[PDB]
Amino acid sequence: KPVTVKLVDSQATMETRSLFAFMQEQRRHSIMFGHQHETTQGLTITRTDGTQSDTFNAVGDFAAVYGWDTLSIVAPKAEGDIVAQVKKAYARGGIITVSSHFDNPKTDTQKGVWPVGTSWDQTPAVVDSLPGGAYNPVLNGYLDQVAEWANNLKDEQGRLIPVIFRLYHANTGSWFWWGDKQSTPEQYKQLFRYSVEYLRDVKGVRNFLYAYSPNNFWDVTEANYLERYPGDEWVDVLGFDTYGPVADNADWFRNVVANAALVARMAEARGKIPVISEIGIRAPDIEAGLYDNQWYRKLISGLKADPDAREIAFLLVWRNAPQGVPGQVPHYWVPANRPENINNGTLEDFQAFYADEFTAFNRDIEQVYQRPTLI
Ligand SMILES: *[C@H]1O[C@H](CO)[C@@H](O[C@@H]2O[C@H](CO)[C@@H](O[C@@H]3O[C@H](CO)[C@@H](O)[C@H](O)[C@@H]3O)[C@H](O)[C@@H]2O)[C@H](O)[C@@H]1F
Ligand SMILES: O=[N+]([O-])c1cccc([N+](=O)[O-])c1
Ligand code: NA
Ligand SMILES: [Zn+2]
Ligand SMILES: [Zn+2]
Repeated sequence: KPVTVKLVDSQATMETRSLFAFMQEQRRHSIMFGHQHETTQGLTITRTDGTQSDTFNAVGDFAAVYGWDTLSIVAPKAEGDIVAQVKKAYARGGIITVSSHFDNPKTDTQKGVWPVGTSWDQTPAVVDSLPGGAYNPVLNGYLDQVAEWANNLKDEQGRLIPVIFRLYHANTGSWFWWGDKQSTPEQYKQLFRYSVEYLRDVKGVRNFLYAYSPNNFWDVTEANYLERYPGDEWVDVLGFDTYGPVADNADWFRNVVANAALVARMAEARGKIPVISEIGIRAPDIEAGLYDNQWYRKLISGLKADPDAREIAFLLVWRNAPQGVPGQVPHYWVPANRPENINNGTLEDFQAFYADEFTAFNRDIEQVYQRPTLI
């Protein structure tokens, strides 16, 4: 039965429209599991060619949603090319999302002492990157590369692969150059809209859904979410990002459910897809060797009990760094099939999350891209 869909890109491909329609239906029957660098980074994988994952080694299926970043698209591509791995995910019927950790357009020639020139260079660069600003050509260069990548991202039949493109995330904090100390709300909205327009209208991208993803709010109100929201004409997917404590985390879990309930209600009202774009125990706690061996069970229990929060399409957790990060210390979110996670109880926790009938992994999602739609 054909369903009516209103996307940011009114000329989006049939498969991109189908992805939107798929999640609109699926989200009231399950929550899909997502994982950043699902088949490109893992503690237990022996090849990074797109055929293995820590998730698969833990539970016997891949994540449903595969996350990557513009760090694998825009020069200098610090995280490496991902075209092959995206194609393998798509061939398996998976869903692809890409976040944007864009370099700082005002300071990217100055790289040398981290974090200078990167997303984490807090030098405000929104005003100077919009048209009229001195560094607008630098931002355009990044968007040119994103567009070239998208416009050539084709399956084995030569049809474009849809991607959920999550732009300028975590914008209600100030650790990125597009954040809340770096821009007024209007300036941030202009950056988001300019960038979507550039991709869609100037460069002709037809295979994106656009996602907005602020941090979780502690005062959970529609008005707060709306302050930097780019608008219904500019966003397909309403998300948020949240990282919490490894211990004494009941209040934080209640806050996860509240923010999810808010985006779910807003999304129904506005014809959007609600998601949790990024969720995890905070990296510093994981890096200290700490664990919560009930974390995944608490997550799915809390979300599915709430009549609104359960309606999110997916939740995504961050990357499983194969050798950790420089203290080397651990930096991973999917419990791996290895002695450490067997002994501390985290692998059992994740297997229980997988077993839960409301979670959806890659074999649980079918005919994502062949659903008929009208505009
Ligand atoms: C949401 O929050 C996450 C948890 O705080 C953040 O994770 C970070 O992600 C970035 C991007 O993947 C990682 O940084 C990269 O690391 C690469 C390998 O070291 C390097 O090539 C890149 O240039 C970049 O530094 C980082 O270690 C961490 O995992 C993230 O912000 C996410 F959106
Ligand atoms: O800087 N980050 O990339 C980042 C990511 C996730 C969370 C937080 N945080 O809470 O400050 C920061
Ligand atoms: Na759901
Ligand atoms: Zn239904
Ligand atoms: Zn994010």
